Amino acid sequence: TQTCGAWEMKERLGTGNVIRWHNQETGEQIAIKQCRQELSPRNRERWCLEIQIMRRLTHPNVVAARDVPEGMQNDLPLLAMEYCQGGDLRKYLNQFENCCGLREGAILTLLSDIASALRYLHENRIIHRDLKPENIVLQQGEQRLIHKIIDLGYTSFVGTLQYLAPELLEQQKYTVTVDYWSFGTLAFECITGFRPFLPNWQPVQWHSKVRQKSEVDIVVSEDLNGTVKFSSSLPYPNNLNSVLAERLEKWLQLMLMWHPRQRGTDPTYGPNGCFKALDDILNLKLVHILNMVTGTIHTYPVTEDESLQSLKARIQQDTGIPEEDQELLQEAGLALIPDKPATQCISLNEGHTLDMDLVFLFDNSKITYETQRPQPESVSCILQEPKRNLAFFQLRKVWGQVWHSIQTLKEDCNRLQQGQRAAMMNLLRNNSCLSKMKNSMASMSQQLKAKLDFFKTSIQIDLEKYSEQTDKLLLAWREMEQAVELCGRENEVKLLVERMMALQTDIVDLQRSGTLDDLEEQARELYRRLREKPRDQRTEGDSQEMVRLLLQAIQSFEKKVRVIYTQLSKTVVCKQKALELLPKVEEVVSLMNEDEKTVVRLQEKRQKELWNLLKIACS
Amino acid sequence: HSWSPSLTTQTCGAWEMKERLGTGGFGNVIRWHNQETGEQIAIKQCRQELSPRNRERWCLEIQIMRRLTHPNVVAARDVPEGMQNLAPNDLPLLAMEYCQGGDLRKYLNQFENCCGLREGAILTLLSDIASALRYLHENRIIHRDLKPENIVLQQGEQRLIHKIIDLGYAKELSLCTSFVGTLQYLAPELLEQQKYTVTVDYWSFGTLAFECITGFRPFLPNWQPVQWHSKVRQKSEVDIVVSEDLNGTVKFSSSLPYPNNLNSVLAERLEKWLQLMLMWHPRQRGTDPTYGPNGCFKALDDILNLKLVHILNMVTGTIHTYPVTEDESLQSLKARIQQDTGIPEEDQELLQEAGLALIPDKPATQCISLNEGHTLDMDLVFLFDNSKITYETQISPRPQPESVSCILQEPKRNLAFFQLRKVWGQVWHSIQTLKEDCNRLQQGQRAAMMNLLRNNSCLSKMKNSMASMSQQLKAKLDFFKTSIQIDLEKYSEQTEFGITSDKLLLAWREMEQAVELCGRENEVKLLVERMMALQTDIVDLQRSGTLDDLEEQARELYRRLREKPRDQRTEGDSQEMVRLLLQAIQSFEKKVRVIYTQLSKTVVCKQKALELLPKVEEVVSLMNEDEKTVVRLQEKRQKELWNLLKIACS
Ligand SMILES: COC(=O)[C@@]1(O)C[C@H]2O[C@]1(C)n1c3ccccc3c3c4c(c5c6ccccc6n2c5c31)C(=O)NC4
Ligand SMILES: COC(=O)[C@@]1(O)C[C@H]2O[C@]1(C)n1c3ccccc3c3c4c(c5c6ccccc6n2c5c31)C(=O)NC4
Repeated sequence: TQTCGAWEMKERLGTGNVIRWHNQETGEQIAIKQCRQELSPRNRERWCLEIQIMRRLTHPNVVAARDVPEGMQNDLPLLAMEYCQGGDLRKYLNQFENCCGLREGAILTLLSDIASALRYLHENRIIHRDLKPENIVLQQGEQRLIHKIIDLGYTSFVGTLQYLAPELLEQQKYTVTVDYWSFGTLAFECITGFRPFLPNWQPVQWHSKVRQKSEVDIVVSEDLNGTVKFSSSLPYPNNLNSVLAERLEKWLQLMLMWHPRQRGTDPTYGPNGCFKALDDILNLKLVHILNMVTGTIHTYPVTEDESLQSLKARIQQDTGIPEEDQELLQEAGLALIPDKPATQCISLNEGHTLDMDLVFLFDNSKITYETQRPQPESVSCILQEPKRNLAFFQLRKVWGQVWHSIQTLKEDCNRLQQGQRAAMMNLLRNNSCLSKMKNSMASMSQQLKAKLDFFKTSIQIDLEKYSEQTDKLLLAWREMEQAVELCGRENEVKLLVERMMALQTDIVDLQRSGTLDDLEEQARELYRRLREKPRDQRTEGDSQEMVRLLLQAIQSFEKKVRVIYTQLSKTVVCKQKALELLPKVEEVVSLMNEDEKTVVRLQEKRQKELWNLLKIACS
Repeated sequence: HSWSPSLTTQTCGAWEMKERLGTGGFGNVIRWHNQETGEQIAIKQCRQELSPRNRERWCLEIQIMRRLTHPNVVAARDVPEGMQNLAPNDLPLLAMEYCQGGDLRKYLNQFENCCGLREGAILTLLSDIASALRYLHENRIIHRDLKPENIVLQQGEQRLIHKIIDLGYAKELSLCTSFVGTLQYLAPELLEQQKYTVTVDYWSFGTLAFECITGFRPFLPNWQPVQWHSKVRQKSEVDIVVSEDLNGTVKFSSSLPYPNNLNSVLAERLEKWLQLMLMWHPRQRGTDPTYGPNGCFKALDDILNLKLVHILNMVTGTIHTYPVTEDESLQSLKARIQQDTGIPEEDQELLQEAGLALIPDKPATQCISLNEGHTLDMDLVFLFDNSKITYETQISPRPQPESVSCILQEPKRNLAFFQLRKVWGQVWHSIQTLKEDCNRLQQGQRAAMMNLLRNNSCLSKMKNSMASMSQQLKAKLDFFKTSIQIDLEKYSEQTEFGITSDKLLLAWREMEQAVELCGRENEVKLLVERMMALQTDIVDLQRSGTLDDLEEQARELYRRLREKPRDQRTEGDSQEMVRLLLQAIQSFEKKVRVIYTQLSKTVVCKQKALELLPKVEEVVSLMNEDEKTVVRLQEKRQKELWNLLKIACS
C-alpha cells in the first residue's frame, strides 16, 4: 500500500494518524505519526515542538524517538517512533476477561512503569495533561510487557473529559497534580474495570455531585435504582490481595484528591510524595498462606530478616493454630525449611498472582476436615430479581460481574484441590521412604532368618559331636542355643508388613479417584456474545440466563468442595499412620541388627572355644 | 335405554372375556382371563349359521384337536363351565391354552428383525416346528395352512416355545383336492388345482423358514398369482430365491441371500436343506439323498445336532466356523485352523473370553459352553499368531450386500418406497454388524490382556521368591565366609606346637575360593530391573461411543420410514442413510486402529514376560545349588575339626 526501500507500510495503529512500518530486510518495526492535514501556525508549531521533545527525552518507560527512514518523501515532518508490540492499554482493558479489572501482576507492573515515566517527565518539566489508557502502550520486554507513555503533544465530547482533573474544567493555569488525577483514575480503572467518579455522567451534573466527596473518597457510583453512593473503600470485585487492596486504597486517596494543591501530598513525604508512597507499597514482600481448616487466604508483609518462627507466630494469631501444630507446605508438597527466612515462600511480570508463591496451612491436631465468597452488591441485587429489565450498559456490567463471580468459584475451588494435592504429594514422599524402609526391614528379616537357620544347624553339630567325645562349655553352648530362639523379629515384622500393606491400599485408592469448569466457559461465552452484540441489537433485557449459571456454579462449587475435604481428611489419616509406622519399622530393624550382631558373636565364640579344646588336647 | 359407565367386557363366572386374538373377520379367536386364578385361555368359535359341509368341517377340527398331544402343538383344553351357553350354535367351542409370546408374525414384524431373526431364534423355530409337523404327519394329519400367523410362542421355563395352531384346514389321511390355505405360502400344486400330499406342508415350512432367516419370502413376494406362477415355474431344482433387483430385473439364485444373522456353516447347510423344501416338483419335495422320500426332517435333525466351534483370527478379523465331533482332539481342530489361516499348530495361541489358553489333551468340544439369545459370541475362541510382533491397524470390514454397495455408489438415486424400506433396513443392519464386529475385536484384545495379567502375576510371585532367596543366600555366604576365615586363622596360628595337616589347609582354602564364585546377586539385580521395567509398561497398558450412536441414529431413521402413513409413502434417495453408514465405516476403522495398536503393545509385553520366566527359573536353580554347596562345605569343615579333636584325644 506504500514502501520506502526495505521499509514496507502496514496497518493503522490508531488516529493525524499513526501507522506501523516493517523493514522487510531486518524485521525492524516503527510507528509513524503523520499529518496530511493543513494546520494553523500555532498547531503547526505544536506538532514540531512534540517531535523536538521526543528527540530530547530518553527513558525506559517513554516511547523512544526513531530516525525517519531515508527517502520517506503535508510539508510537516513525520514523527518516527518505536513500535510497541503489546498495543495500547485500552485494548487490554477491553479484553473480556478484564471486565472486573486486570490481574495483580499486571497492576503492579503498570503502577511501577507509569510512576517511573511520570517522575521522569515531571523532573524534565513536562506535564502530560491527557494521561489515559489510550496514551499508554505496551512493549514486549525480555520477560514481561513494559508500559510506555505516548502523546506528549504541546462518549464523544463527554469522552474527552473522562480523565481530566476537576481544576481543568474550572480554570486555565494548572500544575503537575493534573497528572496525579489522571494516573489515579487510570490506576483505579485497571484495578476495578471502571472509572472511580461517575463515568459517562454529564460535566455539570458530574462536577456538582463529585464536589461533595470527602478527602478519603475514591469511588462515587450510581446503582441500578440509581442511588449515588460515595466510598473510602476500593470496590469488589478486584483481583488484588487483602494487603495490596488496603495499601493501594489509601494511596489512591492521595491521587483522587479534589484539592489541586493537596493532591499527591503524602503525610510523611510531603508535597509530590505520592511516588515515594507507591515505592513503599511496590517494595513490599508478601507471603500468602491458605488456611485449609477455614479456606481463607492470610497475607503477611515480611522483612528480609524475618525468621519462619516470626511468621509462624503471626499465622498463630489469625488461625488459632500453635507454631508446633503448623504444617506449612508448598505446591509440590515440601514442608517449609525452618533455618531459612520467612521470605523462602516468595519465588515479576503481568502473569504474577498470589497463587505463585502460595503456602498451604494444615493443623496436625485435625483428624478430619469439615467444609466451611460474598458476591458484590450488584450481583446479589440481580440474584433477588433476575427478570428485571436493565439497559445494555447495566447488563454489560452485571453480566461481567456474574461471570467474574463464577471464575472466582472455579479459581477458589482449584486452590483447595492444590492444597489437597500438596498434602497428597507430602504423603507420597513419606510413603516412598516408608517403602524404602519396609524393603530394608523385609530384606534384613530374610537375612536374619538365614543366619539363625545356619547357626541352629552349626550349634546342633557342635553339641552332638561334643557329647559323643566323652561341663561349663556344654551348659554355655546349650544357653547359646536357647538364647538365639528368642531373637528374630519375624512375628513383629509380619504385623508391620500387614499395616504397611493395608496403608498402601488406602493410598492407591486415594490417588486413583468438571461441571464448574464448564459453567464458567458457558458464562464467559454468554458475556462474550453480549459484548460482541451489534450496536443495533444492543437493547433492554433480563439476566435470567446469567443468574441461572451462577446458582448452578454455587451448587457445583459446594458439591466439589465436599469431595475435596473428604479426600483431604482421608489423606491426613494416611499421613498419620505413615508417621506412626516409621519409628516402629526403625525400632524392629534396630532389634534385628542386634540379633544379627549376637548370632555373629555367639558363632565366633563357639568356634574359638572349639580351637581352645584342641589346644588343651595338644598338650 | 340408559348408557352404563361400567367397563366389564362380558363375564362367565371367574372368567372375564378379553380381546380378539385374530386380525380380521368377525373375531373367531378371543382371549379369556380368570379373575380368581390369573389363568388365560383362547377360545375358537365357529360362524353362527353354517352350511352342513362347514358344520362337518368344524366337527372334524374338534376331533383332530381332541386326539393331538405334543409339546409343540397347542392342545385342546376343557371348556370352562357355563361358556358353551354363550356359544353361537349347538356346536362345541375350542378352548385352548393362551401363548403369552404371541404369534411369529409379530416377531417377524419387530423392526430389528427386518433382515431376519437371530441365529438362536432360527434354531429353536426350526426344531420346534419340525417336531410338530413330524408329529402331525406321523399321526396322518396334514396342516394345509402353515404360516407365521399359525405359529405362536409360549413362555417355557428357560426359553420361548414355538407351537402350531389352527387345524381348521387340516385333513386326516393319501391325496387331497381342496383349495385351502394362504396365497403367500400356497404350494404350486394348489394353484394348478391338482391332487396333492404332505409335501404341501414342506413348501409352507420352507417359505416360512426362509422368511425367518432373511426377513422376506423366497419367491417374488406380493406378486399376483398368474404372474408369480409364470415366473417361479422357470426356476431350477437348486433355486431357493426369485427376487426383483433395484433395476427391476427378476433374478434366480441357489444361494441364501445376505444379510442374515447365521454363521458360515449353518448358512451353507440350511441353504441345501431349503432346496429340498422349496422344490417345485411335488413328489420330489422333501426327498433327502440319504433318507429318501419324506427324509427332510431327519436331514434338518443332522444340521441342528451339529456341534460348532467359532474361531476369530485376530490377524485378519474373520470368523472361522468348524463342525466338530465329540471325539475330535484339539490337535485335529488346530490342523483345520492351519489350512484357513496359514498359522502352524505351534504358533496358534487359542484363547477364550477370560484370557485362558485352550487345554491340550481336552477335546476340541471344550470351546462349546441353548435358547433364542444364543450366538456364536458365547462359545468364541480368539486366535493369535505367536510369530507376530506387531498387528496391522487395518483389517478390511465385512463385505456389505449387493443392494447396499449399489446404493453406496449412487446415494442420490430415487427408489420406490418398498425398495427404500429394504435398503434402509439393510444399511441399518450393516451398522449394527460394524458395532458387533468391533466389540468382538475388543473382546480379543481383552482376552490377550487377561492372559498377560495372569502371566505377570506368576512372574511377580517368582520375582519375590528370587529376591527372598538372594537375600537368604547373601546372608549364608557372609556367615560361611566369616566362619571359614576364623577356622583358617586359628589353624595356622596353632601349627608349630599343635597339629599340622597340609591336606586340611588346602582343602579348606579350596572351600574358601569355591564359595567366592557363587551368589547370583548381580544376575538377580538385572532381572529385578527388567521385571520392574515390564510392570511399568503393563500398568501403562491397563490404565488407558459414536459407533453405538450412529446405530441408534440409523434405527430411528428406519423406524420413521416404516411408521410413515400409507399416503406419505413415496419415492426417495438414501442420502441421509448412506451418510450414516460412511460415518459408521470411518468410526469403525478408527476404533479398530486403536484396538490393534493396544494389541501389538500387549503381545510385546507377553513376549518379554515369556522371555523372563526361564531366566528367573535358571537363577533360582543356580542359587539353590550355591546354598546346597555352602551347607555341605560348612558341615564337612565342622566335622573335620571334631575329627582333629579325636586324633589329639589319643
Ligand atoms: C486511537 O488510538 C490512540 O488514541 C493511540 O494513542 C493508541 C494507538 O494509536 C494512538 C493514535 N497512538 C499514538 C498517538 C500519539 C503519538 C503516538 C502514538 C502511538 C504509538 C504506538 C501505538 C500503537 C501500537 C499498537 C497498538 C495501538 C497503538 N497506538 C499507538 C499510538 C506505538 O507503538 N508507538 C507510538
Ligand atoms: C391370522 O391368524 C391369526 O391371527 C392367529 O392365528 C394368531 C392370533 O390369532 C389367531 C386367529 N389364532 C388362532 C387361530 C386358530 C386356532 C388357534 C389360534 C390362536 C391361539 C392363540 C393366539 C395368540 C396369542 C397371542 C397373540 C396372538 C394370538 N393369536 C392366536 C390364535 C393362543 O394363545 N392360543 C391359541
